[PDB]
Amino acid sequence: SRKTYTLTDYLKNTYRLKLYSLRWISDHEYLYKQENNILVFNAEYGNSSVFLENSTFDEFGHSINDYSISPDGQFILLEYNYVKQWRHSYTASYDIYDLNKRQLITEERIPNNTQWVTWSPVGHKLAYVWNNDIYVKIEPNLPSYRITWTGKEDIIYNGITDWVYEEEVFSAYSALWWSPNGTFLAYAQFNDTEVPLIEYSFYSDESLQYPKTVRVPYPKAGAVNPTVKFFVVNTDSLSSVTNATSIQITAPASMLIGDHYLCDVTWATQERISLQWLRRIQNYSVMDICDYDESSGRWNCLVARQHIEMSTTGWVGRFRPSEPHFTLDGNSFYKIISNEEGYRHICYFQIDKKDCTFITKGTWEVIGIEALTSDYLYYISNEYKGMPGGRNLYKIQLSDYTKVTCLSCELNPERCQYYSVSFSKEAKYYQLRCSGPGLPLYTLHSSVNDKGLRVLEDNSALDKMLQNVQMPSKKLDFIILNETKFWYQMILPPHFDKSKKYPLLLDVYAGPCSQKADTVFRLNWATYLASTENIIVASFDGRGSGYQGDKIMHAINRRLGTFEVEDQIEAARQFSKMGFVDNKRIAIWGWSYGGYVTSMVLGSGSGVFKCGIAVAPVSRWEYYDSVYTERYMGLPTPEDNLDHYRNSTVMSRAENFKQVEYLLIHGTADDNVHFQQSAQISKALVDVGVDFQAMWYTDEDHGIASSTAHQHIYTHMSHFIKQCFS
Amino acid sequence: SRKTYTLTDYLKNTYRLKLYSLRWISDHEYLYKQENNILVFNAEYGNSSVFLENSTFDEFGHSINDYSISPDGQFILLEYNYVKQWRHSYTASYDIYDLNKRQLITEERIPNNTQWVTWSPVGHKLAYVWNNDIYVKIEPNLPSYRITWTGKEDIIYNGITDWVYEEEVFSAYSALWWSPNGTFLAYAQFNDTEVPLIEYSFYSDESLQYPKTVRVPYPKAGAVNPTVKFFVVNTDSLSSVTNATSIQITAPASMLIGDHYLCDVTWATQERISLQWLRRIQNYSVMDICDYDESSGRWNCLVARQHIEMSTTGWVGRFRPSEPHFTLDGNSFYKIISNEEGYRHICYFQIDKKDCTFITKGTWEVIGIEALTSDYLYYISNEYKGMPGGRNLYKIQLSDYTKVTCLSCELNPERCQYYSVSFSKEAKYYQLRCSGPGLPLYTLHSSVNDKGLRVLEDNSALDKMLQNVQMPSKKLDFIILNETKFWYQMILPPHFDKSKKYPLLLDVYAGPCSQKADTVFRLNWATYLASTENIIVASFDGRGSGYQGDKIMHAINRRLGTFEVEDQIEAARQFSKMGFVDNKRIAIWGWSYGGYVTSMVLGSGSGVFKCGIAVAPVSRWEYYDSVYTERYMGLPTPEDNLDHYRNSTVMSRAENFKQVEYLLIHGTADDNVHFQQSAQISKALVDVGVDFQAMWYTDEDHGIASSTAHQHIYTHMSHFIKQCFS
Ligand SMILES: *C(N)[C@@H]1CCCN1C(=O)[C@@H]1CC[C@H](COc2ccc(C(=O)O)cc2C(C)(C)C)N1
Repeated sequence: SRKTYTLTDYLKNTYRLKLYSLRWISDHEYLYKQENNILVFNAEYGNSSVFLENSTFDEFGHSINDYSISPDGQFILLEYNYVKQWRHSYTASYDIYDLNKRQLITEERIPNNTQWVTWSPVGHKLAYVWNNDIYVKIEPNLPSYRITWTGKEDIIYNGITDWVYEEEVFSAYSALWWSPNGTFLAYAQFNDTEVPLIEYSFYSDESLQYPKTVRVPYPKAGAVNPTVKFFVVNTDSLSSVTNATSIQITAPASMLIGDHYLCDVTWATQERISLQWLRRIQNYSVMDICDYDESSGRWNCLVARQHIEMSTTGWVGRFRPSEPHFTLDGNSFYKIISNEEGYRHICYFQIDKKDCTFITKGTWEVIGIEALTSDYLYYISNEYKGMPGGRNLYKIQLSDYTKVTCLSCELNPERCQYYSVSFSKEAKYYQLRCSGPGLPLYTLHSSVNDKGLRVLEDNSALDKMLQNVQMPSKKLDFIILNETKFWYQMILPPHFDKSKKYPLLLDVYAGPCSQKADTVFRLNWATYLASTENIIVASFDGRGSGYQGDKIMHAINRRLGTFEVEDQIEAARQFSKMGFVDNKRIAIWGWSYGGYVTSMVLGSGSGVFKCGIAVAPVSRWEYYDSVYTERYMGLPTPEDNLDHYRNSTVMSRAENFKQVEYLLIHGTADDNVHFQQSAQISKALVDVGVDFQAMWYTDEDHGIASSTAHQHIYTHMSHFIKQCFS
Repeated sequence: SRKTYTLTDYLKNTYRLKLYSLRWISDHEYLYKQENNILVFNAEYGNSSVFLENSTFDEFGHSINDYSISPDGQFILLEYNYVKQWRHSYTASYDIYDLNKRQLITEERIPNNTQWVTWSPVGHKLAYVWNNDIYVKIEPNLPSYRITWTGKEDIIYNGITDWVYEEEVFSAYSALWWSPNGTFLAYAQFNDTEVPLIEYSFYSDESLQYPKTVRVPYPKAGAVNPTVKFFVVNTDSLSSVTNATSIQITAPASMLIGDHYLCDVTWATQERISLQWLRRIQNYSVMDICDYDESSGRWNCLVARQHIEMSTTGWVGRFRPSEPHFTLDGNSFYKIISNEEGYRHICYFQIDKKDCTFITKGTWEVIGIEALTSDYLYYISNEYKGMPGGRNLYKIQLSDYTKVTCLSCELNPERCQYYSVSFSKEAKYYQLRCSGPGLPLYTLHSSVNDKGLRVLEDNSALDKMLQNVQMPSKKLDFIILNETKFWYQMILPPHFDKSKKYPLLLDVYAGPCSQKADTVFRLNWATYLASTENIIVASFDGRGSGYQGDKIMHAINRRLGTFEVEDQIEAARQFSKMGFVDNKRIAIWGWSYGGYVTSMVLGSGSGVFKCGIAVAPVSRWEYYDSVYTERYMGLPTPEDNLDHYRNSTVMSRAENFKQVEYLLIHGTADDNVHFQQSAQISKALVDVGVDFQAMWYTDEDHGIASSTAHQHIYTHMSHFIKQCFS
């Protein structure tokens, strides 16, 4: 009877998930965007009022892609002429609209091609980066004060991250941090002078006669890394007749002895800032807590307030050392660190005490600290039901660590096992966001008694829609391997009949600290495969996976391309013996790290898989960036880990591809996993006489996300899967 | 019964064609190489003697890939450390071995990375190019005289051609011409200073961490072209204390007025040299005949000895103006030029007479002038049987143009209809080389009475081998289109049964002045398709084809991508109505220009073809080099031919690919047809939502000729054809 979730439904997004993206502007109100206008809501009662009409900018002349209201409510930042760069970076044009006089500020406007803009935390001050230099605007209509003068494209970055810092550490283009009340503006400076450049052709539109060459400072494993410097400027000291003086915060000496990185910056108070550094060998990290010296104007980082965080089993943090959450006075803070038992939990520190006290414990982990009041600490964890793939909001009484309360567990057990949260300014209210296993559910609550105020969005519309279609179900469970249990998931075709034998597709990523087996509800390609082609799509989290402790996560330390791929093969081997799996039709595919694993698997010689697809795969670790690779592989030198760097390439397994059908895909403008990686794979396959299918995507990057390329790759991959199974 | 010509037989070359490559060292003897040693033969009797034993260089230390014996027989040039560059260019190392003293010359040796070396025509002088500069060596063991000092990589080329001159005009790296007795050394100089650079990535071996960027001066259609200068130096005036003086030969004034090219250089006598120039608009060409002035030391080119050659229907020459063949005294010459009727024939000129006299005529063409004696002129033509695809050696009495004799026609009518020839120094003897329709046959003759002396090679070995295999046959014939008849050929499966219906593959090239329909015997991929897969492989020569007069060849003037592709579609349409052709299984494929035509055809919307394969295709003429493109397309400017340049792209036809199965293939290091061309095609296909198969070959160039890549592409293409037909 009736329809199924088709490929076209996925590519054309016929069944959409409704969201409820709000933005707290205070401890009592939040702004709520809409395709037309922006409304302001009162958390307590729910009543609203238009903040600015959808018509205020009808004849602005440009297509605005984003707004940013100053903390004052007095101004609105208008963003247009958006030009995407990397995963987070982009340039655009900006105009400021005065809400008090309802006029568009025309004087001393923010230059075009601005790399980054941000209001101060409280008033309406502005800090932005242009041509790699920092500028501060005390008043929207007043001239800008140039803070830095050393900016130089591809060389010196002031206030913005270079390629690797953007992608691997801060996950942001921004490299500036305003102090709590906006008095100080802290920023980092990156020097890429000796960083090697990755070069690749960009064809551009047909009209371009000669292909251009794109080059970007990109440090590959073991190469020269960018250096970093940190500064803090007092925005209340700007003149216009004198150049602003930036106080530098150097060291630590234990870091200066060699290559290192700035990995975190968090203000503690109006005059206290914490900085976290990491050695190139991401084994050891140091936290500095620097206080402003009223009489010297300098920033002192008292050794005594330095906290060392290191690891003997691997690297520090999931992807980097976690951030600290200070108490109002800044004399103490909480932060997630690995247990003595290897599990990440919240540890309570005294800025001057060397040993911290854990306040949570157990065979589970704290995903993140969400909010801190003088009374309670709110955090997300996968403790409930001992399910590593579930997430719940908990709160712990700071005066009695024995009193912990789960705020999300029982709201709707059936429908919700995965939550994210958004607290208001003073944590007076919070919005819970349930993303599965059922349809996304957004609700509002008040912290005084954790009372449920109301449902903001329940996706009732989509719900009525999906009951007219034969949707697939999701099975979350585990299998045991050497005493240890590992979770997996399966998107089961509708009317799943354990009697019948289904072809199985193994959806894999499996990079360090990853999780592909969870309770999240998704509408993707896998949905179509199960619903329309009656294909079972499975995912498994083996050695290397995260949120299950360092014993599992650090198992692939200095040894990438080993256990995580073995466990993948093993999981599929067990699946093929389940009764409803046609072991003669088992495939595997992945993207980026998932492309690497997929290739390593297909070239393992296990014969377990018939065909596989690798999209933008890593082929050899010496080709990927230093910050990521080295974190798990160390340095590619003979004295260090060169041997394993060379033992874990995809091309060395070239010969074994004779037994499988392989589809290799890659964007030619991939700035992240360079086309080079797939170029070497295809060449190793040719040199060995192995036939395979290939597809390049001209000018597409790592996401192969343009509207047309996206539909084309999934369409192309569907034909390949259908053919390999039918 | 028994085997067939398999794909593996083609890729592994199990059935080899024997050759007989000889080299005339005089009018009576020729050298004959062998995998081991070199022998010297006496043409008159056939007796031989070893010239140099296969052991003379056992402990040389290097792998010699080629030898060159000086005209004296006194020295041997040894070539090793061969590093290929473009289609003709390459660098290598050289050593000279003295045959008189049987020693290896160790003093003043030729530098490594030498770009070009050549003995003088008579003695043992040497001229070579290193680091783009010319050097002359009067004696093998004496210091070299540097002739030029302006050489500069990618900028100034002395004695060697730049990229476009190598590929499009001289079909050689060499740009130096010794005078008949070695007294003068003429050379060209190319300046690429403002020539744009094509840039592309070269991945190299896996060990390379960062992909390198190759850039080469390459003028695309309409771009800035390289400039050229011509010089002549007297090698008998070299000192060692003074810099050699090179006399320049400039003009013509009718050429200097704008962009032009040097397209031919031919010495007439010891002191007379002829030069041919061509305007950027390859409509008009001028020939200069310059005499050495004994008392001025200069070279005078007397306007009166200038011969203009232009065309009103198209460009000049088949690919460039033909070369002249002077009479012993140099006061007259013969050269192939287009008729009043449009057919190319030999015209007799008086260096001082404005009008030449044709000595051959008819609805056929002279392919080339092979030899000239004071008595006879020997030439190759396709006159015999009125077959444009056949070739025969003829000789015409210079005293009675009415007396022409075919020297090859009746030697073996059945087996031989395609001949090439090689005369000795004074044309006392000639070697005929039959390449089809039967197995290659090499024979020797004496010019006195054109008597057949003996068979040098008859491929008797391969003959016995091929009778144990089910080989295909070749049908050469024609079809009529608008009064005019056009020839085609078909490789018919063994035991061809006109009753049965066979799938047909259209092998196409069809660039201007091409011929894919001939009587040549070939052992290639097409042989396998017909023998093993029972596929008919056809080729058709329509408008644009050569050797049939300018009315057919110039039909696509300034209009590439029109009639040559239309006729291709039309030829296939007629084939599909022949009775033994399954019109439901007709494919088309080609390489380079053939890739362009194949794409244009598949995107025509004719629906005649089910699938097609394009290898390294041109996609839009603005992306190809100027010298070639402009010769047929003019300049891509609005005032000229920009409109047709834009109407003849493959991407504009993108939408029509929905009806066909397309396989796109290209080498990423193609320096000739840049990967860019296929990158734009694939992108235009993605933007329109058309699915297709693709395959890139990392680091392979236009030939995709490495041992592994070659076998891989044909293997990959075979799977595609088999699937499209079965
Ligand atoms: C493919 N997946 C390639 C090949 C292995 C490493 N690859 C990466 O892309 C790595 C993995 C981690 C990092 C990307 O990190 C992020 C991207 C996006 C966000 C986000 O919040 O949107 C966050 C991250 C972090 C927090 C750094 C994991 N580069």
